[PDB]
Order: sequence, then C-alpha cells, then structure tokens
Amino acid sequence: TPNCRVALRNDSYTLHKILPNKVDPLVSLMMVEKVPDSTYEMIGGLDKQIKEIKEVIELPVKHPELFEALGIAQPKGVLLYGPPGTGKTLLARAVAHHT
Amino acid sequence: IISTHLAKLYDNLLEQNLIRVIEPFSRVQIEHISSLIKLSKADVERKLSQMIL
Amino acid sequence: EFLHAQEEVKRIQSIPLVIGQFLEAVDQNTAIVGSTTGSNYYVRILSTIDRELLKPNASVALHKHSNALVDVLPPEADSSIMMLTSDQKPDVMYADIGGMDIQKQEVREAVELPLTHFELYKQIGIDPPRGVLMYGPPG
Amino acid sequence: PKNPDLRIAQLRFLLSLPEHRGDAAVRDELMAAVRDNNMAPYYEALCKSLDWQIDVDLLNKMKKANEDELKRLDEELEDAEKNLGESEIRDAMMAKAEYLCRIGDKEGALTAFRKTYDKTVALGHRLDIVFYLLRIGLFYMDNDLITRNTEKAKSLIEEGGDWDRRNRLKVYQGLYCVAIRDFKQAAELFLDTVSTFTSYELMDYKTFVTYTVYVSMIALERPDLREKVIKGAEILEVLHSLPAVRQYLFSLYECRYSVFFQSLAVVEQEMKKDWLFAPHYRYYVREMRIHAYSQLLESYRSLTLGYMAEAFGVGVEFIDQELSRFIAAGRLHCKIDKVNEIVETNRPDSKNWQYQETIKKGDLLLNRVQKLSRVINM
Amino acid sequence: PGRIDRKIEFPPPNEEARLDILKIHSRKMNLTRGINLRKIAELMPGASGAEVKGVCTEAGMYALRERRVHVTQEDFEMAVAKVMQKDSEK
Amino acid sequence: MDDKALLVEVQLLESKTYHALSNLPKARAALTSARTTANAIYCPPKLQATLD
Repeated sequence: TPNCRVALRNDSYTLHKILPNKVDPLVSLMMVEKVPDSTYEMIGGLDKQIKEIKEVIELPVKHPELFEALGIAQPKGVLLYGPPGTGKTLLARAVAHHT
Repeated sequence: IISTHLAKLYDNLLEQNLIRVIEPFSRVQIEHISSLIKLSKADVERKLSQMIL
Repeated sequence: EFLHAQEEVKRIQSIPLVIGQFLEAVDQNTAIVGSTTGSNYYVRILSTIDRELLKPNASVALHKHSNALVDVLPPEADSSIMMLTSDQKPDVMYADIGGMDIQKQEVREAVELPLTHFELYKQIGIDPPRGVLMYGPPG
Repeated sequence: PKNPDLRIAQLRFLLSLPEHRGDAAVRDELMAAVRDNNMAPYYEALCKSLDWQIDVDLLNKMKKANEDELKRLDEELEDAEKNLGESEIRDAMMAKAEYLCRIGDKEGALTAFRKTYDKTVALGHRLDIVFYLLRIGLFYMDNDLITRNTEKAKSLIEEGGDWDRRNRLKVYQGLYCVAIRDFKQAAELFLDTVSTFTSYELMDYKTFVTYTVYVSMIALERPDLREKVIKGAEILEVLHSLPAVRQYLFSLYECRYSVFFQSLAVVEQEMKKDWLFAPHYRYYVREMRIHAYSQLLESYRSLTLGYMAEAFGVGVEFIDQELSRFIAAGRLHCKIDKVNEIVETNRPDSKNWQYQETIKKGDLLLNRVQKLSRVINM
Repeated sequence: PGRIDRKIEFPPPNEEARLDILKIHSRKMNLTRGINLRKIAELMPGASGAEVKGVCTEAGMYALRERRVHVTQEDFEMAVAKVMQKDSEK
Repeated sequence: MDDKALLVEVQLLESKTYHALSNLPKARAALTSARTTANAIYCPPKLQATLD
C-alpha cells in the first residue's frame, strides 16, 4: 500500500517485511459522530433565524417532492455569520436532531 | 458572645486538665480524680465517658 | 546451565555503547528504535531485558556495529536539561512580596491545592485546570 | 398534572389496610375518586372498599368525553402530511401519551410509551418516558417490572452527573436502589444532601428530610456521622424548625439515655398515623436499642444494672429480660450476671477475631478448589 | 454557484436569549436551586454568550472556596460583578 | 441614587443589627453585599478597618 512502512536491508536495500501501520492518524482522530440531541425550540430570541434554517435545510430534507414537482435543486451549504459564541455551534447542533 | 466563646473554651479546658492528672497512673479510684479536678464526680463520669467514646 | 547462559550473554555491553530511544515493537523479540545518529532502524532485542521497562519512549542503549537493543537506561538519562538543581533558590521569601494578597493566594491554590482536593472538582464538575497564564504591564 | 399525581397512589396505599382507620380516609378519598378524572383503581375496589356512591354514570360520561377529546387525534394523525414532509408529523403521540398514563391506565401507557420510544431516539425523549414508567411503577405499585428499566436506564441513559437526568436520578436513592437489601445502600448512597429548594415538581422536601434523618443515624455509629447530621447546616435549619427531629437527634449523640423511650415513642407515635402499613422496622428500634447499648456498653466493662434502673429507663426486670433476648441470639457481645447484679462484657482480641474470620473464608475457598479439581481431570 | 448558498446573520443576544444561554451552559454543573437566574440575566445588559460560559466557571470556582459542592446565589452575584468588571474595558 | 460611600456604611451597620439581634445568614449576606460595594472607593482610610 502507498504510505506504508517497510523493513529495508542496509546493504542491498532490499525489502524484508511489511511493517504494520502504527495508527491511522486521520482514523485515530476520526471526528466524533456523537448523539444528535436538541435542546429544543427554547433558544427563543433566535426564532427568525430558526425559521430560515427550517426553510433551507429541513424543507429540502422533509419535502424533496416540492423540489421534484417544481423542478428546482435542493441546497446543500448554509453559511452562518455573526459575533462568536452567539450560537454558531449550538444551533446547527440542534437542527441536526430536529431532522 | 461570652456565652459560646467561653463555654467551648471551658469544655476544651476540662480535658486539658484531665490529660495531665490521669497521665501518671494506669489504675485509679475515681474519688481522687474528682478531688484533683475540684468538682463533683457525677459529671466527671459523664465527661470521661465522652472521652473514650 | 541456563543461569550460566544468561551471564555469558552480558559481554555484549562492555561500554562502548551508543544511545538511542525505543519507538515501537513489531512482534516477539523484534522492535524499532530511533537512534541519536539521526536515522531510524529495525533491530533485534535480547531475551534478558524485562519487558516492563518499555514504552515511555525509553532511552535505550545500542550496539555500535550491529546496532541491536542491548540495555534499557534509567528513563531520566537522555534529558539534556536539568531542574532546579539543589541550592539555586533565588532567596525571595513569600512575605517579601508586598500587597499582592489576591494574586499570591490565587496562584498558590492554583498549584498546590489539586494535589490534595482533586475529587472536589469532579463532584462539582469543574474539570480542574492544567495550566495557568500570567500577564500585565512590564514590571 | 403528573407531578402532583404522587398524592393519589400514596393515599390509596393508606386507606383500606387499617380497617378501623377509615373515617378521614373516605373523607378525602372522595377527592381522589370522582375528582381529577381519576377513573380505574376504585372500580377494582368494588368488592374491596365500601358500599358505594353512584360513581357509575357521572364519571363514565367524563371518561368518555375526555377520551373523545383525545382518541380522535391520536390514532389518525395525517394532518400536516398535506404538505408532504416525512409523510408524518411529530405532534401526536408524544403530547397525549401523558394523559394515557395519568387517567389512562398502564395498558394505555405501555402501548403508548413504547410507541413513542422508537419514534424519537434522543436520550432527552428517553428521559421523560422512562421516568413516567417509574412514576407509574409507584402508582399501580407493580414493583418488579419497574425494577428492570431502572437498571436499563442505569446502563444506557446514565452517562454521568452534571445536572441532567439527575432530575430523576431522583429515581436512584428513594423509589429503586435501597429497599430490602438495606444495611448499606442507605449508608454509601446517602452521602449527598446538596440542595434545598421546592420547585413545582419538588413537592416533598421538608417531610422528605424527616426520612433521611431517621435513616441517617444508621450508617456509621461514631466515625464522624456527627458532622453530616449536626455540624451540617441545611439539616440544622429543619431541626431548628422541627423539635421532634432535633430532640431525637440530640438524645442520641448527647447521650441522654433516659429520654430515649420518650424520643422513640414520639417517633413511634408518628409511626402510628403514617401511610407505611405493610412490612416495618427492617432496621430500627431494637437495633436502635442495641445502637443505644453498643455505645452504652462501650467505656464500661464492669457495669451494674442497678445503674441501668435510672440512667436509661425503669423496669429492672424489664432490662433483664431485654438483654436476655439480645445476648442469647448472637448480638450484643457481653455476658450478663445474676445476683451479683453485674453486666459484664467480653470482646474478641485483635487476633482472635481475625483468626475466626480467616478460618471462615479459608474453608469456603478450600471447598471451592475441591470442586474444580474434579470437574476437570475426570 | 451551486456549491454553497444563503447566509444567515446573528445579532447580539437579548435578555430572553442570554437567559436561555445561561441555562444551557450551566446545565452540566452541580448547582443549588433557590435562586433568581432572571435577575442574573438582567444584570448583564450586553454580555455575549461566550461570556456566560466564563461566569459558570467562576461560580464553580466560588463554590470550591466554600469547600462546598453547593453552588449558591452568592456565587453568581459576585461572578457577574467580576466578569463585567473584566468586561469594563470598552 | 448613584451614591457609593454611604452605601458601604449602611450595609455595614445592618450587618451588625442582625448579628446583635441573632440572625447569622442574613447578616452574612449583608456583609458580602458591603464587600463587593467597597471595591470602588479610592480612599477608605478608616472604613476599611471598620469593615475588617
């Protein structure tokens, strides 16, 4: 395999034995697929932004056939912006559970 | 509060007395230790019982 | 004869020894070490070395010519820097500092206290701090 | 709703088993029978409880219109599938299964709670469902099937502390973990008393403390239990409120041995008009007598029971027949005396006791390796 | 075109927002009830949600110097005054 | 009002009148409210040791 260690002679530089992969560094730090829980709709004060996410993420997931009937592509990438710590993390954490 | 601060110092001072005047022996009769504390022996029996327990 | 056999292996050390560091082990009695000569090898190990001494990335001894695992060093050997040695306390008492009573008390519990009261953090759910940072105007 | 539903099953636990005590019981059972839309468990008392009132027609219409208030929407849902989402919507069975436990029975609860179990896979949904199986596990008191789902929630749902399902890890030390194994599950697991307030579902705090002080003095005799019950501050406020708790605590630690029969009978008089009426002092009194005796017989190795006639209580013959019960059946390690009038105690040594203990465990492991020697090798 | 799409703005929070943010970031604690969190949220006129997380650490810090696993209202009322004092630079 | 110096005094005096009239935790709380308020006076040359 490419990117795999081998045992090598010092004189004729011949291979002796495939050495095993130590860890897979991507697959050792494989990113966690942890449980999608919500804290629910009780993030009030953000409900206008919540209605935007439902109509751009949930509505493609829940209603594919509205896009299939009307003939329009479903989105796949949403950008969020604002000051940091205003729920950039914790809101998309919740929406992945609502769907 | 002379009530709490004396009495907790007072009830500390009993066994401060008692560790010296019990130290020299192993086996005494209790009327002598009631005399060296200069007190009735009734509370001394209750105070010493608190010490072992 | 097996105990006479263990002793007669021990001529292999003889102290012209070079120093590497243990890296990994493939299988029974064959491993990988990283030398202090810059390169990286695939070596054999003696049956004498007790296998409890391995994986801190321990400092190890190696043969010159044939380059095998021969000896396991004390682990603090290859360090190249030392601690506060024995006497170089800079002669500053704790009461020498004047009027930093918030911050003197804060750092003192930031260092010494979790040695004793460690589980009071987890019962609250504090997750006690590993490090501390200090900053301010110069002086 | 379901948070004041604790009272109904407890008052139903109270009524019928004291046969003579039934006057004020029926005077507020009528509050629990025809009010609050309570439907099932008194029609099953039709040959258990009294003659009856006409409870048939007035409430079978009230179970009907309230079922007809609910049974239309639950079985159909189909409403927000008009805009074709997942061909379903999540507002139907998660919102009305709670009525199927409160007024609907366990049968309407068991088929609804498992139906909303596989509906949503969150722990926060499995939070409230399993806690409803356990609250109804006290209601109809089917106290064997709901011993299972506690451990089934201890395994998977419990991942820690860190205020959480600790809301009903107030379903993990007074409904299921310490019942009839109780010598030490009150001991090790009652270490935390750490809050005070009575929220809208914390309906029992002050009388709940009277439990955990009557079970407090049980775990450890004097390797400093006295800090967590007397030097403790949240316990100090309620004994400042309640003298029956305070005097009963301060009888035992302060060694007022004479007032124990007073302070036990006041606890006993409290145990005369309490709901707990099927299996009783699986710790308490004549262990609390031996708890009083283990500290009294300590510090005195040559005692006379003439001194017992006033220091602890009266009845010279009553103490004498009392200690005859306790010594002779393997408790209260001492040796009572006749007409010299002595209560003499003997203790094991620092090595005689352990040689008695190593001879017990050594025989068990020897008998063990007897068997495994011959299971293998023919 | 095609790859990514619509953008959503986040304003600075409010009283009902910071109160919810307070309950979420103080969720994983061992705290004591008998407290007005709504006063705590309304002592902060313009705090951010990340500043709320620093308050819950200092309340647990004040709980530690009590030698208690209780977390009282006295701990938060000093911690709000401390973090806003740290927020007193512009 | 806005005042700062007098408010340290009246909270300190109310910390007396519950301990003198036998109320510890209300006097403990009224002491602490005077502690955080006294973090804004540039010269308490006598009121510091009175609070101490």
